[PDB]
Amino acid sequence: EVGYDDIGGCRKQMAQIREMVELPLRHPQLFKAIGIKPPRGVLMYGPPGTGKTLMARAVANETGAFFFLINGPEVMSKMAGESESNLRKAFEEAEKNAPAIIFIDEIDSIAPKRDKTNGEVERRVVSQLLTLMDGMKARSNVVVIAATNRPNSIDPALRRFGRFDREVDIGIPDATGRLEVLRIHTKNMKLADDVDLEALAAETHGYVGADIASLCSEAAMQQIREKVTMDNFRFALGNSNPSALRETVVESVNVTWDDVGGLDEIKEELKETVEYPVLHPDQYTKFGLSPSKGVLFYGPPGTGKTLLAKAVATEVSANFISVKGPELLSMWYGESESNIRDIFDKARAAAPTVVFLDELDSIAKARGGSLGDAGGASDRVVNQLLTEMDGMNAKKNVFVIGATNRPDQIDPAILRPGRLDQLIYVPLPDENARLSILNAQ
Amino acid sequence: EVGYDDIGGCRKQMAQIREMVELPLRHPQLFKAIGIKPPRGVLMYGPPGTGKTLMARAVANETGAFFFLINGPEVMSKMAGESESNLRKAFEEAEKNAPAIIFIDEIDSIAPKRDKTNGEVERRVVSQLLTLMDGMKARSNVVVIAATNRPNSIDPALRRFGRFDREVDIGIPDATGRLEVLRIHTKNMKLADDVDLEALAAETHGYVG
Amino acid sequence: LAVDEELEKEDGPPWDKEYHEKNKIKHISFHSYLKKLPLSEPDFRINKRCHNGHEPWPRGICSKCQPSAITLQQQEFRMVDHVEFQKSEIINEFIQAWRYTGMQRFGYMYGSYSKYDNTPLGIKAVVEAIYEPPQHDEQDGLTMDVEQVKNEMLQIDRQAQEMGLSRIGLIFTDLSDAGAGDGSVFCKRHKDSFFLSSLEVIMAARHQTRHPNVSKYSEQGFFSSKFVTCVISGNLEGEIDISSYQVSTEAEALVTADMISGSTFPSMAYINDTTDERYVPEIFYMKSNEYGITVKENAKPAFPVDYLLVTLTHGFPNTDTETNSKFVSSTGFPWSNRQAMGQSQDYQELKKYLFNVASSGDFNLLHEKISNFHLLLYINSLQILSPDEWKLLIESAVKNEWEESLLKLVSSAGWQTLVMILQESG
Ligand SMILES: Nc1ncnc2c1ncn2[C@@H]1O[C@H](COP(=O)(O)OP(=O)(O)O)[C@@H](O)[C@H]1O
Ligand SMILES: Nc1ncnc2c1ncn2[C@@H]1O[C@H](COP(=O)(O)OP(=O)(O)O)[C@@H](O)[C@H]1O
Ligand SMILES: Nc1ncnc2c1ncn2[C@@H]1O[C@H](COP(=O)(O)OP(=O)(O)O)[C@@H](O)[C@H]1O
Ligand code: BEF
Repeated sequence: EVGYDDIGGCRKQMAQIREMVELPLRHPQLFKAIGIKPPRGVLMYGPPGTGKTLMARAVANETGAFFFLINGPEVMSKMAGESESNLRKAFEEAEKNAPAIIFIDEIDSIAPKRDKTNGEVERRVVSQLLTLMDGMKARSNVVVIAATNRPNSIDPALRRFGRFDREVDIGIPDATGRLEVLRIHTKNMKLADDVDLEALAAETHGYVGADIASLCSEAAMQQIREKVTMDNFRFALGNSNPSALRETVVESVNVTWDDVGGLDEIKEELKETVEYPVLHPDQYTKFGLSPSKGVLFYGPPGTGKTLLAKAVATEVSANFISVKGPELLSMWYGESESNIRDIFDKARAAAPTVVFLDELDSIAKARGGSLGDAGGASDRVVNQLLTEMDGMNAKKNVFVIGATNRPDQIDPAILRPGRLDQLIYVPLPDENARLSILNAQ
Repeated sequence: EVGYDDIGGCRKQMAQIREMVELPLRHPQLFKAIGIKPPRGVLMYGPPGTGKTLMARAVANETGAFFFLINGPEVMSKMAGESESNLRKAFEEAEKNAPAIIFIDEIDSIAPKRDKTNGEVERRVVSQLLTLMDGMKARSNVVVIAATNRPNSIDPALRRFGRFDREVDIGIPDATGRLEVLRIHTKNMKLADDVDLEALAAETHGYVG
Repeated sequence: LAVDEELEKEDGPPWDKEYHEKNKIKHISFHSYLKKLPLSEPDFRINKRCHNGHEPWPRGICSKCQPSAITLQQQEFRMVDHVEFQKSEIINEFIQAWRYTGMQRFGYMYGSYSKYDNTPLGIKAVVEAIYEPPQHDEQDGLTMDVEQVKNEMLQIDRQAQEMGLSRIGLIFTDLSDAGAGDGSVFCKRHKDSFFLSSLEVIMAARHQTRHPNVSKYSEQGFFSSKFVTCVISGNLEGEIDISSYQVSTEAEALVTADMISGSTFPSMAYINDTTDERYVPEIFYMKSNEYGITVKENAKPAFPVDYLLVTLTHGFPNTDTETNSKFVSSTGFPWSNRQAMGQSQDYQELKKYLFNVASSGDFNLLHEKISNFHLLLYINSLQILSPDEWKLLIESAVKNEWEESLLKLVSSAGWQTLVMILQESG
């Protein structure tokens, strides 16, 4: 069995569960004559790549409690009588073998919000999860952990002090958090001396944590196919298909490494702005000032504009998210504004990262009246991305790369100098810049 | 066990629910020869997280009478029948040996509006809930107590005088109703006297107990 | 018990309903009932935790924690399927006590268990001998003192574990002789009348709650106790044939202690009420309407007992061949508590029965005169011999290859002083 060493990285979040289950049962004499009991429920939210079933078994095996997993959509049936007692018999089963962990997963179809009022079996399973957990027994034996991929779709009336009222955050593992992940999965079937594990962690940028655990089992299949080395992990890196680049595929995929750029007088400036806070984090805290956030390129189109977008992302250890110009702006009314909303919180959850904005003139018009060049005149999509740059939130390490053709429609509202830092202009390449670009191709 | 002091933290809505079930029992001689029956059904509503599941257990110790308790969707079992008869088993057991206090919970999920849902069990659960509250000279001993957070989702025929009237609103206590909640679940805890507790009454305001 | 683990290895599916109706089998077995299912004893008591906030003791029993209406169905399985005897003279000795005084008797059965091969994954119950407790007996029935006999059956059960014996059943007689010169008995228990009296179901069901059956698939370590109930009543036409039944484990492990009492009718029993001591649910059963069929006709004051018993088959071993019998020496010795009859004796009966037969003659007939059940309980209750000599007396009586164990028995100083104190006494 495995306990408290299954994943590295996010272990202060697992230590919060360690002081929630084990610490009551290790010293129960400290929790009598203290008054108020600890809470009895944790809602673990985040991307559903990690699964959370591998962390909940690490906690339950260390304390010795029972692990009785109940899947999400299996308690819902179309006969409408056993759906409210398949969950009720689970807590009746976990009452005998105290202590025990229930660990209900995928709370989207089960226990939804009653704002829609659609379906009688969906409105009663909220109340069945309601009506028992208030009278659920104390002293930390029938505790429940929740695994849900969206924390804003469950019922807000569910959380009254005792159902799920200890919120914890699980996001994308950062640098020096994915290194301890591959240390666990390579404890058996040891790699040779040629492959380095620290260079392996620089290749993974924004992976879900369980994807690089399956990357080790994929690269080990290449060694039995050869009959593990550095080239076996390199071939399994491109075939892993992470969630950041899963939704878009353009055949065939290209990954370049022999591009450094012939524009060297701005390459040291681009290393100064977005590459120095992600390499030297402690110096910006000892000076007490925020680092550089964004930059904008403008000039002639096709003159190394997209080449600067991919040469920077290959040199930084962060992932690359690219918008396709006027492709996220649909004719439908509402989700055209939401297409800016879902690409920035994904960038903030994958901090640090670099986003690329291209052909700014087709979306902005810079305020222009209530009139439009095509006729839609939707001034709310420019005000939405006006709010997503600074916001009222934590200052993340997100970087934005602006690219446009003509600086006439440049928007003076997107240009406050805290938003974009440098208004640099790219010229046509000269004769000395042309010799540095022919040998690189 | 909880009691009237452990539930303390509401004042105006506490005296309305206390005299509804204790005053006809501690002093039954004043209703007699007065011409009016006592009120027979409590329906307390409000925002979630207030003590609409713990008010009923609080006067489910202090009166010293025959308490009961029904959960929301456990009565709904798959038979052509017995989803209405288990409701009848909970009322015909509570008929004898006066007095009587019965608490039904989660009346927003079960018993919905009639013309707003499509389920043949839901047409029979609503009216069996009506008929046991007024049948053919019914409502002689029992006093029903409801608890929900969505009063608009229940049936409009459910809030009549014979079944659910004198409904009490349990709102967010902030005008010196928040401070009375602090003195209940801190007298059991060990508190070293180094600060005052009155400054915490105005620090946050969206707290609901 | 080694019998429970031997049937777990063999698979025999054995729970087929269409196969057992071909061979005229009512209920399948206990071990094939295990493999189809998670062995939980159904409880009818009130709860004290209740998973909610209402008080457990006065009132407040919710519908998720309430004993529902019992449909009162028969048990679909049996613990044992066939009880087997070992000698026709042990039954002939027990009915001989009725022939001398006319009134009824009572006794406990000693034996073991083994494999039954007719039924798939069945257990057969082999009895070995009959013990008789002290009793006071009338012509209609009998009920002895409760406490003073339970004190007596601790030490004789301590006296029975060295041979490999255990209390497995009980017997009680009901003859009702007609005229004693033109027939044996009447026909008291048949299809029209009662099969088992309800005053004896409470004595049969209480013996199972105190004799638990060890099961590893349960949650408390005990489930579906293995205790047979035998009765000597009589068949239809003219004989005194015996019958053997068992009580249902779904109710009689729980309901007998609180809400089961004896009525005035022999085919029914009186339902009790707790008046807020515990909760007693409603009992539903069926009958036949005069013109059609009824549905749910009686609530409170009636329930039959014949919904609650399962049938068993008795048997006697063949005369030409048998495996072992282990206890045939005379089967005519005076028993323990036949004080109403004349077989209640002292040192005079040892002069008349054996006197260590033909004192210096032989040992082959002596082995067939000392392996009696009530003989070894008598000479150990005198406790003249040493306890290590009494262990050797066990292997010299019930164990095979007794020849080298018998000569070392009589050559000791323990056996020499018994025949010296017997020759001087009467
Ligand atoms: N950071 C991590 N987060 C979650 N699981 C991890 C992590 N590192 C390693 N693992 C392990 O990798 C495996 C893959 O996770 P799992 O949720 O089972 O994947 P999937 O969702 O593909 O079924 C599990 O055994 C898990 O414990
Ligand atoms: N002098 C040059 N400056 C920039 N890119 C050049 C030059 N000569 C050739 N190229 C190449 O031409 C392509 C067009 O440059 P790029 O700005 O990436 O185009 P686009 O704006 O269409 O994406 C790139 O592959 C780039 O490397
Ligand atoms: N007077 C009160 N003021 C504030 N909180 C209270 C009060 N009485 C009970 N509570 C709290 O309410 C909870 C129990 O009832 P609650 O969950 O609010 O019921 P419901 O959700 O059914 O209204 C506990 O957390 C308890 O501390
Ligand atoms: F909060 Be509810 F009344 F259970």
